Amino acid sequence: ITRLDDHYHDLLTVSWPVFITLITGLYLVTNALFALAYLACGDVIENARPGSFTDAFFFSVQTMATIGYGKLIPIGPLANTLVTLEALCGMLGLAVAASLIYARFTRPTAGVLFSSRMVISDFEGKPTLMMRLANLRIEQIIEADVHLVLVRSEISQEGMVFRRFHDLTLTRSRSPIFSLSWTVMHPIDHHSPIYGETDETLRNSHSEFLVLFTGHHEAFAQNVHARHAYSCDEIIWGGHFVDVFTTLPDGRRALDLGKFHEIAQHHHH
Amino acid sequence: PRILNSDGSSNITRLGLDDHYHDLLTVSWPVFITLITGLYLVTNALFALAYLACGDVIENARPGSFTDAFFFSVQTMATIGYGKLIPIGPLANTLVTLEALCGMLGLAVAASLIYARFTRPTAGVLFSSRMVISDFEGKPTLMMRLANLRIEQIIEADVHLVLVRSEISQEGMVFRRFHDLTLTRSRSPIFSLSWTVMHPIDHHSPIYGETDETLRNSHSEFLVLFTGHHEAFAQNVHARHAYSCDEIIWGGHFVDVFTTLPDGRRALDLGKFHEIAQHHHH
Amino acid sequence: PRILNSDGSSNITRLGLDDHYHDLLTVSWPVFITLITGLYLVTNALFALAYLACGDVIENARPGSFTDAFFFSVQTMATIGYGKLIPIGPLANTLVTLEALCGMLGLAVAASLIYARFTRPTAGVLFSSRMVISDFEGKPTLMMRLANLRIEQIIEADVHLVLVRSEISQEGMVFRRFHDLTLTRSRSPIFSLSWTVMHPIDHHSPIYGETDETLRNSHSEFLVLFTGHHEAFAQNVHARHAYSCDEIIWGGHFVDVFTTLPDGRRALDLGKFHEIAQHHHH
Amino acid sequence: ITRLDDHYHDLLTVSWPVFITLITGLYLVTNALFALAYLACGDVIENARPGSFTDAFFFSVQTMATIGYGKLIPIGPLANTLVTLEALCGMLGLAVAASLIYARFTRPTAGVLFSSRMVISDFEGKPTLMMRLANLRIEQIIEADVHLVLVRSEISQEGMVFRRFHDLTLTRSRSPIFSLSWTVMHPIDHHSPIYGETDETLRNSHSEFLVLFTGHHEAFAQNVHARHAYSCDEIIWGGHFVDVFTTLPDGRRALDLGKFHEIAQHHHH
Ligand SMILES: [Ca+2]
Ligand SMILES: [Cl-]
Ligand SMILES: [Cl-]
Ligand SMILES: [Cl-]
Ligand SMILES: [Cl-]
Ligand SMILES: [Cl-]
Ligand SMILES: [Cl-]
Ligand SMILES: [K+]
Ligand SMILES: [K+]
Repeated sequence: ITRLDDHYHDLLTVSWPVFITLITGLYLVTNALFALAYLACGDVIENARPGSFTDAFFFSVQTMATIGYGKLIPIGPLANTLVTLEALCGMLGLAVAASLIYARFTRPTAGVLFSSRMVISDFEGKPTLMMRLANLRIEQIIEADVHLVLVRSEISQEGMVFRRFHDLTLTRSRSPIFSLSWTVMHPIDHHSPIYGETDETLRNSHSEFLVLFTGHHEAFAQNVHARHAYSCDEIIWGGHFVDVFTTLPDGRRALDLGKFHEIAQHHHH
Repeated sequence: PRILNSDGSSNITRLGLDDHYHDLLTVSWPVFITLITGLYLVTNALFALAYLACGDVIENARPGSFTDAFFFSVQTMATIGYGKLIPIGPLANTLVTLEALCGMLGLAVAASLIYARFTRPTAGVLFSSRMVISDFEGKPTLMMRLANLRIEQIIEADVHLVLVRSEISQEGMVFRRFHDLTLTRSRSPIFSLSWTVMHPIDHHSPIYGETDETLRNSHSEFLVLFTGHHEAFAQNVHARHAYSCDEIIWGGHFVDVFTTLPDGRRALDLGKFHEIAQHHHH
Repeated sequence: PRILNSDGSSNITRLGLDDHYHDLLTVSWPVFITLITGLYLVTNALFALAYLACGDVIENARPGSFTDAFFFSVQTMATIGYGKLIPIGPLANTLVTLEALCGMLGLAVAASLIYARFTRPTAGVLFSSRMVISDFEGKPTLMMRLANLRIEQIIEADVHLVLVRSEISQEGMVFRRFHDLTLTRSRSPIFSLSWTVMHPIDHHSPIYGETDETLRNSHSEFLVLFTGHHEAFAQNVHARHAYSCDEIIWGGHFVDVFTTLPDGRRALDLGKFHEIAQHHHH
Repeated sequence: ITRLDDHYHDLLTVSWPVFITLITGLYLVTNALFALAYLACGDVIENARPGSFTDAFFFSVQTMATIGYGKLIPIGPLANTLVTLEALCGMLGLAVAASLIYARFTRPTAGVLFSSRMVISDFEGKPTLMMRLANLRIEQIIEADVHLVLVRSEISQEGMVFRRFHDLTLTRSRSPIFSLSWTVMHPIDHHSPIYGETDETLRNSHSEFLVLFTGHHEAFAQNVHARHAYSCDEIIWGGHFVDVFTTLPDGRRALDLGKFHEIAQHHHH
């Protein structure tokens, strides 16, 4: 929604193919511009068909890349001035292009799967709100933290209606090494802000649930971040996640992420 | 009279080559580029002269010409090496060698600076020009607000609100001490619009019982640090601001920050962002 | 039988272009270089061929020669541009253009990978091959030790020791649960030699009352994460290790790790580092 | 002391002048080597005095830097092979040199002054162990943490004598913005491990005190780290630091770091 262009860094987020196309285009265009500049000055390039855009272009190219074959060369003090300018550009351009590439290499995704739903069901004798996460890569994430946050609408003494945030208590919230799957659980005890709440009351308060995940990925040697929001619709009351850890034919332990979004539910005549 | 300036920096006076580094880091792009270009012309000027102190060691060059020895240099340092101009003396060939190293060094350094500048984005966080004290949940509460000036979100954001005032110890020493103020909420999971940060003034507050007058006499200021992970830049940002006593409106309340556009949509009117309601007495 | 391998990685089987990236990051220097060289020869091979599909668009080149069109390419892509060999067709001149872009891209990428590899040093931390349980301050205490393998120090170091075992819930579900074990000390300000990490088995311990036998039956493993700031590299490092029940010596004690050299000096004998004393009964 | 070479990264720590000298030397030597290689093959460089080291060197130089004037050129398939090799080296060499420079730029010092001494003296009615720190740069350090840690020798029930670490409680240990001077204080209360200790007892236990400092420097946009150790000798019992904050002629507030290591002490006939 509205608040009251060069700084467009789509450059960092777009796909590689697209990124290479933009770099490539910006590189053709900049040579197009220099070629024109040279033509503006006349025939200041030796050995170039007069007035020819082609030869002026490839001349630019060999100047900017610094290939400098030496068949085409500049003659004006005008040409040598542009050459000097074009040399700086090729240098800054490389320097920038490498900047953008190195960066793009270091804003990696978390590779983290969130279950499509939450459940509320008994664990250790209390109703418990749960969801789960999976590491989609072989590399491990170390010092993983997760937060499960309720956002709902509440009323102050002064009568003002506002969105309140509650960081829900988790049986475990820091995993020091996260490699496979992690079931995140919030025991709904007397202290829980959802204690006594039902699907209907959660609807009324416009309740939502955010999960936020952080950790240091060994795959990138840099911290990663992932989050997901759940609406009330997406809580299965009485659901239990299906085990994703299973034993193989041999007796090898296996993780089967195909079961990951599956939830068992009791059905009554 | 101000110990911290609004932007959080110190107002005190400090008694007690490497400057142009942290300098290429902080100036604007136009200036950064200009300086770089400058350092590049100058460097070439120098070598050109170094070739002219050698006499005529550039074949195909007009003798004593700066122009020609300067375009030689450029062509050498950039490594374009067309071939018309070319070194003759072992003297010229040694300069070429050195000049080649400088351009290679020059590139690396310039690439460093460019990348570094790319990795220090501003937080783009707005601070309300004032704080207010007024009731929240039946308690007087010190508040200030923050807004995100970009469309991308800052996540895992937190804020610290700190009192700084002068106090007198039992030993009769006067000194400034920091108090971290407990907030009703000091974290924002997704900071995308506006955020009213709040310090209930309860029994535990260091400003419990305090008035405009008593804050003034202790030289009380309020310092705020904000930090978070900017998704726009995939990196951490931080922002700071400070307020003096003057900038607390006792009794005021921040105004609804939203507007209605002709079609019926809702927009954040950051024009209202610093607006404060007060009761006016008959 | 092992859920975690010694090096802390998972032993489970997983069901459910971009590989050669995280790959140039992890291989050894020799191999990294070889691959890079390879990708560089190959790339040049390709362009050379692309020039030969054009016929003879390289002046001064022996017709149909790969050798010559290959050294053309090299000279173009590296931007050496001597001038003997040179493009003739607009076809040749377009390839040159493209080839120039690749070398520039190729450099940037190769510089990225090199820098990235420079910024992922190993922690150089050694883990003792076993844990022991024995008395510290009159309490049975689970211990393991760590050593720094480099002369530079790791500062602001901390360690986490975690139990993983199988448990049965009230609802009769079996599941593996992590317990973070409280340590007598989980931080080391300057980690420079050796460090015995310790978990007193007190009333609060999840292994209070546990025996070799009961740990075995719950499939108990112990997982350790270490982290710190390596001064050698001015960056953060981390290290992990895991132990099974087998690797607890009940009753053992780590042995003094130091030695005496002929002159009388003292040296850390990392040869003793994994040694464990036990009482042997008559 | 002893434990039981290429990986020598002095490259990162040495002074710039020294660093540039090593880069420069490594660059001369590598060209020296290529020049020899070319000579090994005979006269495979056109336009080079036969057997001449000079011409073979500058040829190498123009190849490795990729200046390629084109007077000197290769002729063998041998020369063109070395050229191909030398091109790769210049590329890797630049790539490495830029790596080392960028890194060196990002391992900045904290610029933090530690007082040369500690004091123990009354603050708010308790004896208090103190020392102080100063930011030596105009830029601020944000989220500064300090730790004050006692290391002394102690005896276990089992009789074993070992170094114990105590992280001392500070009146303030996190400063959210650190710009000038910070007096770090540990109240010696009933809970302090130095409660009841004297200079003599601290000597006996071989007590030392570490200060460790961390924060994010705005000057570098990267975290910095500094530490200092104090022996017993360096505690002035009864000392009070001299105020470094002062008023100027005008009434401007000033910080005078010249007073920074000064401690007031009472003297008795
Ligand atoms: Ca070149
Ligand atoms: Cl709130
Ligand atoms: Cl902005
Ligand atoms: Cl909070
Ligand atoms: Cl190592
Ligand atoms: Cl600890
Ligand atoms: Cl200990
Ligand atoms: K040439
Ligand atoms: K050239």
